[PDB]
Amino acid sequence: TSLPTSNEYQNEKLANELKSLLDELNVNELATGSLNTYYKRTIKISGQKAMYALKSKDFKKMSEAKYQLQKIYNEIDEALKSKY
Amino acid sequence: GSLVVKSGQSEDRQPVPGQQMTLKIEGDHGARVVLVAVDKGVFVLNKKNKLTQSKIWDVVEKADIGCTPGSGKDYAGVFSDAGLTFTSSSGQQTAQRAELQCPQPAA
Repeated sequence: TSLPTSNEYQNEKLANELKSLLDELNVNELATGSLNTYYKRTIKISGQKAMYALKSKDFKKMSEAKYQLQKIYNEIDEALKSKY
Repeated sequence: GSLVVKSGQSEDRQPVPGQQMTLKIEGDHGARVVLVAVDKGVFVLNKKNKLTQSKIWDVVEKADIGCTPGSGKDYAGVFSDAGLTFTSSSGQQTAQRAELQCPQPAA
């Protein structure tokens, strides 16, 4: 068959990246349960942004939500290591 | 000594409420530091009685026993104005002083 065209493959790569973080979203939202209220407030706000971005397929919102969800994930990772 | 408080981060201006940030404190080795962080709105309501290092040196100068920027009427007045007592075996000695305070200028 013919190979995929210019942007179809690129848009799929971005979506796969967002789907990956969404799979562990319920885990991270749960992980903040024992953390401070800053995280619980931050992640549920960042969570919907990614959820809406995926079903809307908006490149602008999918890109930002990816890095927005990635940052709060890193904040949780450092929080759990320093909490022990 | 020298105590300095600054930000640990070098970017991400104006942090977000609840965000974690690093407070950096540079100071002499072995010293104990006490902290307090207050909203500036409280000082807009009342900024009086704020303690500072300058007001500390102000209280020290107000407790000084010297009363003259030097010199004097004689050698005895030099020491007595500076805040010293002198006494020798020969007999020369400083003027007698029985008051803690400094004599008040005429103004």
